[PDB]
Amino acid sequence: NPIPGLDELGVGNSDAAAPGTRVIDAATSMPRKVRIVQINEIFQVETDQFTQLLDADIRVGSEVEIVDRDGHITLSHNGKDVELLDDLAHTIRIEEL
Repeated sequence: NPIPGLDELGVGNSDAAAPGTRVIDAATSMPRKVRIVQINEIFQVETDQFTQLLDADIRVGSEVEIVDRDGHITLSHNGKDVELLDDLAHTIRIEEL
């Protein structure tokens, strides 16, 4: 790309570019601290053992955090951790606490 680039972008800030990060994009090498803000699911049919997470009386993992595990992804809540699945981990909209 020899030509230069445009510059009509406004508001950049650092990270946080949209209300939603899925309980997986927030998980980093270290167990930071995030939270889910929407566990909606317009999937024509997607549940599996995950139904347990929804039946755990929690939803949107409330305020907690995750810990990517090389392909796997676990969730850590204030006094409670769970092991979801990277498959559905990319559905609910979550963010940082």
